Formats: sequence, C-alpha cells, structure tokens
Amino acid sequence: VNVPKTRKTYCKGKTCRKHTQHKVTQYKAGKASLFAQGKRRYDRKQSGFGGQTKPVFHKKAKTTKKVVLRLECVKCKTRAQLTLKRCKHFELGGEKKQKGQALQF
Amino acid sequence: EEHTFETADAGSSATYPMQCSALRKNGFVVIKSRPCKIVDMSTSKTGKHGHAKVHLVAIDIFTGKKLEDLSPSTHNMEVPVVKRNEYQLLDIDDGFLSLMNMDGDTKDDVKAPEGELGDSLQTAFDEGKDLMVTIISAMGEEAAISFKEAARTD
Amino acid sequence: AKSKNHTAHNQTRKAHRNGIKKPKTYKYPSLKGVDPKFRRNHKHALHGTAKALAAAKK
RNA sequence: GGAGCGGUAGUUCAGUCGGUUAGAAUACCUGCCUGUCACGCAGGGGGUCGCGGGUUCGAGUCCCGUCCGUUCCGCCA
RNA sequence: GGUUGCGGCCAUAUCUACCAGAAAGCACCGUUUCCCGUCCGAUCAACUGUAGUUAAGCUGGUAAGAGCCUGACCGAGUAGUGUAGUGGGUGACCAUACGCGAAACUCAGGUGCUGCAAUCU
RNA sequence: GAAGACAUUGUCAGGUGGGGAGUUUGGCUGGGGCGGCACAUCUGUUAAACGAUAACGCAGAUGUCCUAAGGGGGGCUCAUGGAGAACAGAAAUCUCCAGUAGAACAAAAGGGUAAAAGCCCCCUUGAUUUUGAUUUUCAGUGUGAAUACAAACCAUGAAAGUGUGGCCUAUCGAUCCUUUAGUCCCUCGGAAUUUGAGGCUAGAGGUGCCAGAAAAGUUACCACAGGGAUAACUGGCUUGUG
RNA sequence: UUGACAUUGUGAAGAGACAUAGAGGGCUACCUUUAUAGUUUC
RNA sequence: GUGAUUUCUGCCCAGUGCUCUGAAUGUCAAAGUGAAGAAAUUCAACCAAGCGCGGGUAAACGGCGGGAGUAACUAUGACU
RNA sequence: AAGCUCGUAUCAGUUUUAUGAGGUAAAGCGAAUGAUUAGAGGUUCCGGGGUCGAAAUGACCUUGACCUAUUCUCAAACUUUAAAUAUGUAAGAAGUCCUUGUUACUUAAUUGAACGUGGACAUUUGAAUGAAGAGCUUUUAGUGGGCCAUUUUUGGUAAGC
RNA sequence: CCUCGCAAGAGGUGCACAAUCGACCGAUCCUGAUGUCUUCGGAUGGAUUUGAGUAAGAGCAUAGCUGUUGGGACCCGAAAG
Repeated sequence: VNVPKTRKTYCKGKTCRKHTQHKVTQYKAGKASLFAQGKRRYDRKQSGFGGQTKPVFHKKAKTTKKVVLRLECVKCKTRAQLTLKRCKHFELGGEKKQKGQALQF
Repeated sequence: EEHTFETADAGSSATYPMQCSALRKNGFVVIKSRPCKIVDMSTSKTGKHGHAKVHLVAIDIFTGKKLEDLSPSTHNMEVPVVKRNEYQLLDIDDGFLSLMNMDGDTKDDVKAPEGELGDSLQTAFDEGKDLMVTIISAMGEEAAISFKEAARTD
Repeated sequence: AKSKNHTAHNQTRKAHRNGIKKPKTYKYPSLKGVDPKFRRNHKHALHGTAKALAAAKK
C-alpha cells in the first residue's frame, strides 16, 4: 500500500478544533523498559523454583499488523493516532501513480 | 518550523506458517531458526494407533548445510517468504557486488557470492554481455543465487 | 457416533402453549429512535403548551 | 480404493511452487587439421516445453478435466 | 385540434420500411473578435436571425408487418396441488369425493394516454 | 615431607544435564487410525415459491489489494460484428455504420448499472471528531460488518444534493500485561518539590482447535471406572458384488 | 563445569588495553607508530 | 560391542554424536569498570566457558541411487 | 407453585372482503443462457479443397463454419410466463369530523408537523365465530442420547440406513 | 368514592400500577459571566451520552418451605499420590 506524507484532517487542540495540516509519522513499539507493574509483579513470581508460570506464547498465525499512523498537527502539534486496515507492504513514500502509462518491460 | 522528519520504515509483514503436511519438494521451511529448502521428505506411522510424524531433510539456501527435522504433522513449521529481485549486475567492486534494479541502480551490497557457481560469474564477467543475476531477500538474507544473461538488447 | 444435529420437530407446537405473546402496544409509544431535531423541538411544545392549559385556568 | 507427484529439441536434465527472453551437457551438422576414421579445433541447427478447455492483456512459467507414468497407505481384530 | 417549455403512467407509446406536413412554432443553417473549450468551433461557448430550406430529426399516416398490451366458457378444467379414505394398482403410479386453477399453442382486437403554461390560420 | 595463598570450603552467576522429577499428547469424525475440515467466515444449489433448516451433500473462495481501483463534478461510452485506408498481414492504428449491452467494475459467485455504479479528465482527501440508536448471528449477550441520524468541522459542486472507506454480499478477532496519545486531569494517605509508578478515555501488540488452556510419543507387560450411544464372531433386513 | 567474591597473608619482574602530544598514513573511520602524564588486567 | 577356530572385516564424516596443547575479537551472564543523571536507574563499553567456526574419528550411532543409448539373427548389453 | 392488577377486557395455531410479497411443480427454448438432432437456401474475395481457364476479389461442384427459416428432446446451480398449499397487514374511539391554541423544528407565510383545547358522532361504534376469565410478575425443579407413520425430499443399487 | 340521575348512565375526585415526557444529584462533553496571595475560582445555562439515581421515604429480626456455594455432603466404588 501507500499513504501520503501530508494530510489535512481534523485536529482538536482546544485552540483550533478545525482542519489543519498534519505531518504523518509512523507508530513505533517502544522499549518495554522496566519498573512497570507487570514487571515487578512478574519477576517476583519468576524467582525461586518452579520456573515459568506466566504462560508462554507459541501458536502465532496472523502475518500482519494494523499500521498505526501517528499524526502531528503543525500548529498546536497534538498527536492523534489513526488506524488502517491490515497490510503486508507499507510505505509513506510519494510519487503518486500515473495514468496507466505502458508497463515497462 | 519543525524538523528532523524522523524517517523510519514500513510496518507489518511476517513469515506465514502452514500445516506441515502440505510441504513439498523445493518447499521452504524454517528449521534451526534458519531458512531451508526441502530435498528429502518422509512420512511415517508411529506404532499401532499412529499419529503420523514427518521427517524432512532440507539443504539450506544460504549457508548450504544439510539439515533435518522430525515433527508430528499437524503442528506448524513456520514458512519463510521468498522473492527474486532479478537485478542486473554491473562491475563487481571490492568484496561486494554491484546490482542495478531497472527502476534504480542503487545497492551494490550483497557481499558477492560465496557460491562456487558465482565463480563462473566471477570468471565470465570480463567477457561481459548483460549480467542479469537474481537474488532472494528471504528473511532479510540476500546472496547471489543464479546467473543469467540475455542475448541481445541494443 | 453421529448425533442427530438440527431439527425443528416439536417446536412450533411448544410456542403455542403460551400462545404467541403479543407486543403490547401502548398509548404514548416510546419515541426512542426518532430524530433528535424533531425531538428537541417537540420538548419545547408540551413544556410550554401546558402553561396556557395551566396558568390560563385560575 | 484412496491420496500424493512427473510428463521440455536427440536423450538426460534446469526454468519450472514467484507469468510477459525455454539455458546446459552430450547427441547430430558443417569447415579445418590426418592418408583416411578416431580425437582435438572454429563455428552450427534443432523443441508451442504430454493434450482438451478456461482464466490471465500475457502462461511450459495459473485453474479444471482427460492421457500416460511414478509412488505411499493398505493396519486393531 | 397544431407547436413549444416542464412533466406524470412508461413499448395499447419500440423496431423496420415507405408516404406525407399550411400556418406559425420548433428544427437544420451563418461568423469568431470579446467570455470559453477542444488536435480541430463539428460537439461547447459567444453573435444576428440575418443568407436559406422543411431534405433530414420532429409530429402524423401507411405496411394480410416483426413486436408489445388486452381479451376470447380456444387450448383446459387438461397439466399441478390442498384435503380424505382398511380406494385400486405386484409397484411405479392412477382414479374418486370435497376444492382451487396455470403457461404454450389458437383466434379476435388494440397500437400511446395525459397534466400545467404559453402560442398558433 | 610435600603443596602454597594457588587448591579446597562457603555464597552467587552462566553453561551442561531424560541420568532424575512433574506434566501433557486436540475436536469433528455414517467404529478409531491415517486422510479431509465441512471447528471462523462468504457465493449458488440441496429448501419442499415468506422465514427457518441439516449432512466428510455438491460447486468454489479469503485471512489479501487499493491515498487509490476512494469522494465529488464534468465529458464521453462498451464487448462485438460490418465497411474501408501504404508498409499491415487473424493479432499494430484509424474513420464511419449496426450495436440494452452479449463488456468493465481489485481478488470467487450471484446481483446491480449507461447521458452511470463503466472509459477519461479537474479538485481532493468525511478511509476525520464526539457518541449513541438500529438491523444482522441471537441469549435477541457479545466480535465483525451495514444502515439511519444528530453535533460539528471540511471536500466537491453553478447549485440542489452528495461524501464518515472501497456499487452490494466475505476480508477479522476478549480480560490480565505491555505500549502511544488524549486529557497535562487525579492520586503517592503526616506536609510539601521534582524524576518514577499507578489511574480515566481511545487505540495497537495475539490468541485462525478463529467466544480466546503455555505442551510430543509408544504400551501383545498395561491398569481402573464404564460403553453395546462405539467395531470383530454370531443373527436380521439389504442386494451391488458373487 | 566455568566466572566473581570471601578464608588470603608478605613480596615481587616484565607485556598490553585503554589518556594526551608529535610524526607515518589515507579534515579521520582509522592506521604503523612513537614521546609523555594515568587507569589496568595480566 | 561382538561372539569359538579357518577366511575376511569393504565405501561414505555431509547428518547425529565424541573429541582438538584448534583459531578466536560472531554469540556472550553475574561481578567489575566509565558517561549520563539531583538518585534509584538508564546506557553502553570490555565480556567465562560453552554455542558458533574450522580439525579428526565408522570393530561411534548410522548410510550404500536412479535413467537412458549401443554388439553385421534376436535377446541382452561389457561399454558411452 | 406462589400470587397480584383487573373482571369483558382485549384477544383468538380460525374464516371472509380488499390489497401485498413470494419462483417451486408445471410450462418454454420457432424468447434470451446452456446444451442438442436432420435436413433445405444463401455465403465467403476473408477457409482448404475439385474439374475447366497463363491467370484470378474465376463458371460451377467441395466440406467446415456460419447466416436464414424449420424440426427433435431437455436443464438441482436456465427463464419470459406462474398455481394450490402455507404467509403479511387492515377491519377505528388510544377513531373520524369540525374549530382552535402551543414551538428554540419547518415554510413564499402560525404555511406545516407533532400534539392538545371546545363541540358533533355511544353502542350496528361501524366483517363472520368464540372466549371454566384477560394481563403481569416472581421462583424453581425436570429435560438438552430420541423414534415411527402419510405427504415433500438429499446421499445411496437398497435397506427395520 | 362523591355529585346528579328511579335506574341506566354522565361529571368530578382519582391512591396502586403501567406507558411516556419533563424537573433536580453524580459522571463525561461545551459554556465558562462576575470576581480573582493572577490565576484560581467557579455563577449561569446546554449536550443522538451516562447511573445498580430522587421525585413525602421501608426495613430490621426470628422461625419455615424451597434453591444455590462451600464443606466427608445421597450411599458405596477406584488404577494411582
């Protein structure tokens, strides 16, 4: 698929609440870090014998992930996410398709 | 006004698993967390009330070593994804090769082949004549696979 | 091992033991579902119009 | 009976699972070298890629049917 | 009754071939500067109805017409089915009582109706 | 005598470790086994003219593609046949005639559609935000999809209208945990300040045994509960196969 | 089985990694170095 | 492990193991060292053996294929 | 089972009148989609063939196509046409009529619409027949292994499948 | 129930309860006016939203039938640990 780098959509910043220009970043997982309740609460259960308790994951089937667009306004720069349907090949690149000029080779 | 553009990448994708009874000769399988192509395929009963296993033997695409596995056939062996880039080969510079996509000519990379077949290519380059050399990107591993050359194009 | 899967036999008779309950229509049907614009206006009518039917009587 | 796969000049094989050029070998052909034939030299020609159909703008490079040719199961009694 | 503008039912109004048509009224026809738009003013825009036709579209008529619409106790109450029977039939199925009721073939017939506004020898 | 502050011994950390321990080892399934998936979903039929309706009944498909093949507006309108123009010759282009459509609409199948829901052109991103109602499957709970609106804000268009994904029917999945944004709002409970952590709203990270347990085998040495709902010997209808 | 710490106490004699400074290279990713003031495992 | 004596113990280290006074800067923890940071902590940096990589070993487990064409009867087919 | 609110309510596994939607049996392919027979007539220069003519967009035979008009027999995934059976609604007083008021919705305009005012129609107030009552709620067992017949029908050669 | 009506019926008063429509409290979303250790405070009204809400209140306790959950739990029954 393909998506525009720039998009004019609705922006609620309490200072505008009107359509503005948006630069489109792509969403990013991020480091799981530490200290999160799900970490302390976990490793406290991992220590000592008995080993693995919190169930491991195996059966993965789905090959795709909904691509999340991280939007930025150019005035108040709020960040409001947006979702797209599942796609295997993503790009934010430009060079919009032509009229159907002859397929090369 | 704002900058640095934070250019990143593309999202999604994967290597789709399948039922392990559909695999075939020159099918593509991940054993050892490594890609492979099947050569020897075998199925069997266990004993009386058999839940049938399958013992594949697969020779690597990239490394080349001969690998084996045995599993019951329902549970999945996750399959890598394969594509040819059909690159055209210009001069081979240093240890890398230099490949030209029709659309763009960037990306010399691809290490040049370890392949003994890449030696005939190494040999036949100075003779020339449109070097059209496919490679495969499967699981981000890319190395030269086959040499090919057109006969005309002028 | 196969079990009889799906059949309607002796159903349409069961429902007729209690005799097919009716919807029970009312006076003043609930206006749930009506457009808000016609419903917002309608609020100010009954609200006010009772007054000339209340305040005027004395 | 089931299911699985093969079907490319001469012959053995790739491409053949990923469609818009069918590649090698040896075979057979030519001219030389030899007194001829070996051999070595310089070149050379040859296959809708087993058929019917259908998709596909395009199909050996897809799908179904034939055709033939492989296999594996065939057990608890 | 004719014509035009907007229509409503939407082949009793369409197709095909011929033959007509006063009056106005449409319609075909004339020029490219400005506005406009195409490879091209043929389409489209612009400009007078002038220069001219009614050939064409348009309306009407004609065609043992093709069609379509309707009807005909014509096909047929025949196919089909609801109900019911210790009715028949070796069965397949078929009669009967109570009731409903087709299509095709057939013949006969029709072939646009109509609302508002204006205008018309 | 050696041996020498190294070994050993003690605590931690990585490796190794079926020697040892615990534990599992789908479901459907005209016995079970292999096989297939009919265990989510879609199109047509089997349905016996509302709806409902089954089977390892049949014919097939998906787990993707598209910033565009979306949205609006404008123009034109197809496949095909016929006739004809140097190189051209079934397949090179052009011009006219006939042409309700016999074509094209991402991907099966059936609908639907022509001054368009097709071909081309101009601009665009309503594939946005709040947040409910309703149909669908139905427990009339969910997920998914769809309609209808309000409140906006906008695109388009001369306008009226149209537009909250893909002309329509399938293209997707819960709590815990992690993670981003929004509120920068609320807590840290003696009282304060800042980093940190927890919270609300809305997403995403997967559960395709598709309403969602982290799990391989053999037992003619087997064990116990039971089963004729589940086979082999026997009998019965059944007659292809004899 | 391997690694750190501890019991563990006195000594030692050379090597290098990392620090700056100058040359030898292709502003340097380094490089052969090298003189200097340190940290170090050995 | 084989199983008296006689005779012989063939070919294959890719696989699976076992091994190497085997290279070593790919993998690579605790501890330890520097920087950030008001601080926990974050970051790396270097980083044990094994894994990895290369070496051998089959009286170690184990394994030992097809299909063509051809002899002045046919058939076969040493041979290509 | 416990009851409760009410007692002719509103209903009623039902008919009639009117008006709906349905595509199956049937029927049809001289109507399309699909098959499918056999002849007759034309056509090709843009189909090979044959005789005659250097020759051919050549005279006429040739089969393949077609195209024309007929005929044969059909269709679970074909269809103009279209049944009985079963199904949806209406049959009013929470009605109709007259007149008039309310509004931040709506309009050329209190024009509408939604409701309400006041009066008229009352028991033939407005289809047939009936109603050991009509409605409502709590709560909890037991069941979730079915079978057979007449009709309709799928797989099967057929089955007390 | 009351008034009138011989009665039949008509009018008013109508608790309980049903059906809606409002009103007020909370949450979420807008407004945020006045004043403001100037930045805090919130008045005022709105919102296809929302609650196990108020709307002159009804529960507590004991016993009892029935029903659930936990317990040796209707009785008996394992092969195992």
